[PDB]
Amino acid sequence: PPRDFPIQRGCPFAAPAEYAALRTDDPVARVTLPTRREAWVVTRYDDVRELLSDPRVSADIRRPGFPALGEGEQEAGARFRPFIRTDAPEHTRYRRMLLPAFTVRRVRAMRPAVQARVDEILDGMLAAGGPVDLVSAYANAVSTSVICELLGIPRHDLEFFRDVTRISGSRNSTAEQVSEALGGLFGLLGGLVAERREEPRDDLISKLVTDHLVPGNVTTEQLLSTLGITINAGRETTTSMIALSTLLLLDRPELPAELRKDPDLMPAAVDELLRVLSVADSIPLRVAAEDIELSGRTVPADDGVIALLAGANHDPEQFDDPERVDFHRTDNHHVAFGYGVHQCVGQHLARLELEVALETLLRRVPTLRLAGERDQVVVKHDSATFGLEELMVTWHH
Ligand code: HEM
Repeated sequence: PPRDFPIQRGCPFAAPAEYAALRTDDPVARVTLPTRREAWVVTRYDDVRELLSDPRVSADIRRPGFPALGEGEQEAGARFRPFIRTDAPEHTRYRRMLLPAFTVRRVRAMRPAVQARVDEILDGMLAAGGPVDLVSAYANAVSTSVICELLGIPRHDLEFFRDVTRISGSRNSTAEQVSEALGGLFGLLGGLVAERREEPRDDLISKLVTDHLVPGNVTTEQLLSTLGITINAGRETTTSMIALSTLLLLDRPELPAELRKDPDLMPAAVDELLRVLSVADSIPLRVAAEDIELSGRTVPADDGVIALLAGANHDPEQFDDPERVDFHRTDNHHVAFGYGVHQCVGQHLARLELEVALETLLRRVPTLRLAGERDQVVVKHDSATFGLEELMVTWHH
């Protein structure tokens, strides 16, 4: 019988053991999604790049072969799906709209603003003390806070409002109250959107409002939709990397020891931590417009395929000793942010966010240790991007 795709990984810090077999044996294996439908899954680095790189592959959720892992997920085509699940002139229309907002030069500038926000998060968290959940306390704190800097949301006036709404917005509580929260988040944005319309600053909203909304390229509804979309793409995952990356540093003290000895590696370490952890893994799902050949096998057309970044980012044909977190890796051409047209737009921020968030903690909370018992750590079992759900830490007062 075709194997059920989603595999619970035993080791948090690495790809599921099944993958190695998949690379060597089944490069293009057939699996059964939780919806009991079938799809193909690619585990090889070189194949993942050709597969995502190929223009014979589409990200349309409308295709009935789409590999949705959710029951009504595929029924997004009948409805209006987000732009990240489209291809053609549609996909490029929004993605290419917000690229100038995310360039390296733009991100290099927020380096001081991003630092200050992170330090503030540390002060309060440091002042209060007590064992606290890093995932809630820090990882998310930075994530949410950094998006405000990019988005243009006022910090003090808001942030608190905003921090909570996102949390409520996604979760398993108050089925009726979600409407209330999304209304808050959306109401907040609308005001900013409208406000920037008059006398706008250097934010994504400003860039979008005065570059596309004002000349009529996007309807106000449209601008709002994407703004919300990028928040989802950049929140759950970024916080997941900080919390998960942080456990690895705690589990192996040999590693942060290196960072302290050489603080220059930090940017390099952020990249290695991305490939070794490979939090996204199953995120990019695509369908074959016409048959595509990879390795020995070929996937028929109109069939759903999933590119496993975790399988790719651990492939030894690319990474010598891929299971060793070597901060000195000679060749880190990882795909943690995907490959191709749909490659992450926030990679630069995620990196600056990750570097600033991780460094500042090692420096500011050196004493930091894990308050909860190890082996008691809880890894999300219901997520798109693998991550921890609770982490408890303390430090010397
Ligand atoms: C934890 C660090 C991150 C990782 C590992 C990551 C990973 C990815 C991956 C694998 C994709 C492609 C999914 C697909 O095939 O459709 C993607 C897309 C995207 N990411 Fe991220 N991401 C991260 C952080 C962020 C941040 C901080 C932002 C900004 C809020 C962001 C914004 C986006 C957007 C807008 C897309 C859609 C690109 C498109 O298809 O046009 N990401 N990301």
